[PDB]
Amino acid sequence: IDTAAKFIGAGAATVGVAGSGAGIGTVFGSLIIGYARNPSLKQQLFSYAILGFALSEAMGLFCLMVAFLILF
Amino acid sequence: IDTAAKFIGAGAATVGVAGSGAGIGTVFGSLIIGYARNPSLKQQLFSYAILGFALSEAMGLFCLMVAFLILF
Amino acid sequence: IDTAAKFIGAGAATVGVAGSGAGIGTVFGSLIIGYARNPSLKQQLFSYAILGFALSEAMGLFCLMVAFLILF
Amino acid sequence: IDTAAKFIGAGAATVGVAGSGAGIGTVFGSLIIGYARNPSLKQQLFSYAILGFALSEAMGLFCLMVAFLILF
Amino acid sequence: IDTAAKFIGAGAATVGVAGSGAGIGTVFGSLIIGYARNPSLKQQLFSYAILGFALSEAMGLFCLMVAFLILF
Amino acid sequence: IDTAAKFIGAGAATVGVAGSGAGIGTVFGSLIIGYARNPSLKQQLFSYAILGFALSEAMGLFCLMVAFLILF
Amino acid sequence: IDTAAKFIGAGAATVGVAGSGAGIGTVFGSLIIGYARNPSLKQQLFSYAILGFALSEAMGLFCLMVAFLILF
Amino acid sequence: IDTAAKFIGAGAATVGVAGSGAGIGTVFGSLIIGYARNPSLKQQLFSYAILGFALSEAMGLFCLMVAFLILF
Amino acid sequence: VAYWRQAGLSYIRYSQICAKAVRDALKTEFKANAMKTSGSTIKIVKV
Amino acid sequence: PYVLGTGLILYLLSKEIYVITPETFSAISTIGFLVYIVKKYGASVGEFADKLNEQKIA
Amino acid sequence: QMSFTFASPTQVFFNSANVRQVDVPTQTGAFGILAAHVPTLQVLRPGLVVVHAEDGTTSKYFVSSGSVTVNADSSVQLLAEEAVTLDMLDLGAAKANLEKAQSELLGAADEATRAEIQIRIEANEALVKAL
Amino acid sequence: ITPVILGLPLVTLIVLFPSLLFPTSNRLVSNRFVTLQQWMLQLVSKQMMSIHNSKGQTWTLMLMSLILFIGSTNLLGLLPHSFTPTTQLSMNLGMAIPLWAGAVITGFRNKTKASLAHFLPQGTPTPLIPMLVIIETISLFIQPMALAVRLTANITAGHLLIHLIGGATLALMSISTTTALITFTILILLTILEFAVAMIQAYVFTLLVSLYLHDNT
Amino acid sequence: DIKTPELIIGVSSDRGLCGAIHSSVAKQMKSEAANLKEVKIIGVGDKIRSILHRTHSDQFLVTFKEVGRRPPTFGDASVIALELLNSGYEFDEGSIIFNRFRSVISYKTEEKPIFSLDTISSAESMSIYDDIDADVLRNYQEYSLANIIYYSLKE
Repeated sequence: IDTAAKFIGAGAATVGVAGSGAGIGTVFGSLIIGYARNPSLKQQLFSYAILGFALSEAMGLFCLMVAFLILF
Repeated sequence: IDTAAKFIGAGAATVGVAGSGAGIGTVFGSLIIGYARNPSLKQQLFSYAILGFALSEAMGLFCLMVAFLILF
Repeated sequence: IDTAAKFIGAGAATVGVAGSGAGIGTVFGSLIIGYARNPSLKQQLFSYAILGFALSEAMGLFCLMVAFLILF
Repeated sequence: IDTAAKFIGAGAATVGVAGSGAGIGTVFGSLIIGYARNPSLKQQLFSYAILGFALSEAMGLFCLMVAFLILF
Repeated sequence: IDTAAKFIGAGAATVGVAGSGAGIGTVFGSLIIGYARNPSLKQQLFSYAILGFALSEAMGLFCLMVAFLILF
Repeated sequence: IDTAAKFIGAGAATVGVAGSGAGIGTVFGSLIIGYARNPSLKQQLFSYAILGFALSEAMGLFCLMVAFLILF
Repeated sequence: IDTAAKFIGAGAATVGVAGSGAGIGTVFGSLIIGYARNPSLKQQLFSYAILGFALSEAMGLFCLMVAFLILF
Repeated sequence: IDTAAKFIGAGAATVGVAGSGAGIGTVFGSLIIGYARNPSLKQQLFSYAILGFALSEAMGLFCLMVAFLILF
Repeated sequence: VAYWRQAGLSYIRYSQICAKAVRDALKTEFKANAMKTSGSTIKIVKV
Repeated sequence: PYVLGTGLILYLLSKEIYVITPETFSAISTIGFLVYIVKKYGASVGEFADKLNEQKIA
Repeated sequence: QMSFTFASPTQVFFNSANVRQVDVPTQTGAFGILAAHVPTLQVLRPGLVVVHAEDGTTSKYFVSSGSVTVNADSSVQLLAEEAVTLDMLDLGAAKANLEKAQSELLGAADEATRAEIQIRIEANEALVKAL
Repeated sequence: ITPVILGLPLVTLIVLFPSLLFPTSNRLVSNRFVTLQQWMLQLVSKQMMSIHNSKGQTWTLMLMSLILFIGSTNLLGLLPHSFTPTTQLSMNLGMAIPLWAGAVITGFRNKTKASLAHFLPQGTPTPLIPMLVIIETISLFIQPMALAVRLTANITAGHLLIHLIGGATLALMSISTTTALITFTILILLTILEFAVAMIQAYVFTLLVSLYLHDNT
Repeated sequence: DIKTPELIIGVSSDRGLCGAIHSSVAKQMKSEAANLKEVKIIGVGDKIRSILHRTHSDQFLVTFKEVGRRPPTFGDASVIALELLNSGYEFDEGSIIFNRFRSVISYKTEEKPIFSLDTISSAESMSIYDDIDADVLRNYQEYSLANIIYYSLKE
C-alpha cells in the first residue's frame, strides 16, 4: 500500500510531460513558419521562441518534479 | 487504501498539466507567427501574450493545487 | 476501497483540465494571430476572446466540479 | 469492490471532456480567424460557429452521461 | 474482480471520445475559416464538413460501443 | 485478478482511438481549407485525403486489435 | 500480481499510439495545404512527408515494443 | 505490491510518448508547410527542423528513460 | 514591411531596384536595350 | 552481379550461424528481399551507367 | 480557363491565354496560381514565372517586380515590371553582382541603404538562384 | 563467445570490404569486380556527400564513417537472425559508446561543462541561461545519447513487432499459409520499411547532430 | 469598382498644343478645381504648365519635362510615380487627366480617377480580394501608379 501506489503514482505523473513535448513542436514549429515569412531569424522571432520553449518545458519541469517527488 | 490511493490520486491530478504545457505552445507560437506579419512587437501582440499565458497556466496552477491537496 | 476510490477518482477528473487549458491556448492564439491581420483590436475579435474562453473554460469548471464532488 | 470501482471509473470518463474543451477552443479560434478575414460576422460564419460548438459539445455530453451513470 | 473491473473498463473507454470532440472542432473550424476565403458555402465545401464531422464521430461511435459493451 | 486485469486492461487500450479520432478531423480539415484554395478537388487533393485517413486509422486499427486481444 | 499487473499495464502503453495517430493527421494535413499552395508534388514536399510520418509512427512502433514486452 | 506495482507504473509512463509522437508531426508538418512557401529549404528551415525535432525528442529522451528505470 | 518598406521605399522603390537590378543583370546585348527599357528621359519639374 | 551474390551468401551464413527466427518469419524475409531485387537488377545496371561515365568525363 | 496576361510593358508573353497555371512568386509567396483565380492582388517578388500554359510547358522567366493580380475572375495579369527569360539573363553578371552585392552591403548603411544592396542581393540572388 | 566474438568482427568486415574496395578502386581494375564495388562508396560519396560539407571535409568523412557504420551495422543486423534481439542490441550498446563518444571526441573532451558550447550555444539551449545550457546538455547530448540507445531499441521494437506480429499472424492463421501469408509477406517487408529505414534515420540523427556540433565547431 | 463620395494631373508634352491637348485638360481642370479630390495637379508636360499655369504655379505638386525626346518609358512612369509617392497629397481621389490617343487622327482627353484613397481601395467589394494588405494594396497602387502613368503619358 505505502510502497505499491507510490510506483503507480509516479507513472501517471510522467503522463503530464505529454503537454511539453507537443508544446515544444507547436512553439518551435510556428517559428519554422515565421522565418518562412522571413527575415527575423536570430532577431525577434527566434529570440521569443526560446522564451516560448522555456514557458512550455517549465510545465514539464513542474510535472517531472512531481514524478521525482513520488520516487524519492 | 487510505494511505495508498491518495499517492496514486496525485499522479492523475498531475496529468492536468498537459493542458497548461500544450496551451503555452499554442499561445507562444501564434505570437511568433503573428509577429512575423509585424510590426506590433511591444505594447500590443506580446502584451496580449502576457494575458494569453495568464489564462493558460491558470488551468495548471488549478491542477498543481489539486495534486498539492492530495499530498499535504 | 470505499474510502480509497474517492481519492483515486478526484485525480482522474482533474485530468479533464488538460482540454480546457489548451482550448484557451488555441482561442487566445488565434486572437494573437487574429489581431496581426488588423485593425479592430478593441471589439469584434478580442471582445469575442472572452466569449471563446468562456465556452472552453466551461468544460473545466464542470470537470473540476466532478473532481470536487468526489472529495466533498 | 463493487461500491469502489464505480468511483474509479466515473472519474476516468471525465477525461473524455478533454476533447469537448479543446474542441470548443479550436472551433471558436478558427471562427476568430475567419471573422478576422471578414465580413459576414452576423450569420453565415459565426452562425456556423454555433453549428460547430454543438457538434463538439455532443461528444462532451455523451461522455458526461457515462460518468453520471457510474455515480448515480 | 468480475463485478468491479467492468466499471473500470468502460471508464477508460470513454477517454477515446477525447478525439471525436476535438477533431470535430478541427474540421468545423477549417470550414469556418475555409468559407471566409469564399464563396462555395451553400455547396462543395460545407458539404465536405458533413463528411468530416462524420469520419471524426466514426471513432466516436466505435469507442462509444465499447463503453456500452463493458456495461451491459 | 485473471478475469479482473483483462477487463480493466481492455479499457485502457481504447484510449488509443482518441488519436485516430482527432487525426481524422485534421486530415479532412486541411482538405476543406485546401479545396477552399481550389480547384484540383477530384484527383490529387481529395485522392490524398484517403491516403491520410488510412495512415491515421492504421494506428486506430492497431489500437482496436489490442483491446480485442484482452476481450477475447 | 505477477501476471495480473502484466495485462492492465500493457493497456496503458497502448495509449502511446494516440500521439502517432493524431500526429499522422498533422503530418499529412500540413502536406495537403502545402501542395495546395503547390506545385512540387512529387519530390520536395511529398518526399518530406514520408520522412515526417516515419518520425511520427516511430513513437508508435517503439510504444508497441513496450506493449508487446509486457504480454510476450 | 513491490514487484506488482512496478509493472503498472512504467506502463503509465509509456503514454508520455504521445506528446513526442504528435509533436514530431507538428514540427515536421510545419516544415512541409514552410518550404512550400519556398525557397530556403537547404539550411535555414530544414536545419531549424533538426533543432525542433531534437527539442521534441528531448521529452522523448526523458520519458523513455523513466519507464526504463522502473524495469531493471 | 521590409528593410525597404520600413525604410519606406515603395514597391516602386523596391521594384525599381529590382527592375534596375535586372537592367544591371541580363546579357550584354540585352543590356544594350536596357537604357531604352524603362529609362527616364526627363527633367523632373518640381512644382 | 558478383557483389550481390556475395552479400546474399553472407546473410545466409549469419542466419545459420547465429540464433534464427521462426520459419515462417524467415521465409517471408527472404521473399521480402526478392521483391526489391527485380527493380534492383534493372537499377544496378542504371547505377553503372551514371558513375563510370561521370568518372570518365572528369 | 484564365485569360492570362503575362505582360510586361514591353513584352506580353501570354495574352489572355487559357493557361493552366503560372507559378508565381509574388512577394506574397510562390504559388501555383491556376486557371481562373480569386480576387487577390499580388506583388511580384523576383522569382520566376513559371508559366504553365495549358500546354504542359511551363515557361521560365525570372521576374523582377510588378504585379500579378489574380483576379476575382479568371483574368490573371501578370503585369511584370520586367520578367525576362534566363536566356537573356547573364549568370556571369548575376553572380558577380551578387557577391559584390553583399560586399557593397558591408559598407552600406540604413535600412534603406543596406536595402539597396540587400534588395539587390535578394534580387540578384534570386536570379542567381534561378540561374 | 564465438557468437558474440563473431558478431562484431562480422560487422566490421562488411564495412571493411567497401572501405577497402573503394580505396582499391583508385587505379585498378576494374573488370566487373572493382567497378561494381566502387559503386558502394561512390553511393556513399554520392548520397551522403549530398548532405555533408555542410560541415566541411574535415569533419565530413569522420562522421560519414559512423553513419555508414551504423547503417551497415544495422544491415548486418538486418540480414542475420536471430541477431537483432541480441547482437544488434549489443551493437546498439556498442554503437552507444561511439554515439556518446562522437560528442565526447570534440564536445565533452574540449568542454564537458558546456559541450553545447561546441554543439549549440544559442538555440534549444538558452545561452542567456547556463542552467538551461546544462539542462539541454541532456536533451542535446545526455539524453540524445540515451536516445541514440533508445533509437536502436526503437528499431529493435519495430523489427521485433514485425516478428511478433508476423509469428503471431502465422501462429494465428497457421493455414499454410494462407491469407496470413499475404499479410505476413508485408510483415517481413515491414522489417525493411520500419527497422531498416528508421535505423537509418536513426544514425542520420547522429549524423546531423554530430554535424551541428562539428559544423559550428 | 471602388468609388467614394470623396488630386488631378495634367499629362502631355512640354511642347505645344499641336492638338487640343493642353487646352483640353486646361479646360476640364479648371472645370474641376471648383468642384471640391484635391486640386493637386501634376502636369506631365509643361505645356500643361501653360494652359494652367498661374495658380497652377500653385495647384501643382509637380510638373514634368523632357516629355518626349525619346518617347517616355516605364522608368519614367515609375520615376514620376516614385517621387509622387513622397508627396503631400492627402491622397483623396486623384485624377489623371491626359490625352489618351485614339487613333492617328483622334485622341481623347481623359481623366481617370486615382483611388488614392487607398481606403476606398480597401473598401467595399474590395474585400474579396486577397493579399489585401494595405501593403500590396499600396504596393500595387504604387505599381499601378507607374503603370497607368506610363501608359497615359504614352498616350
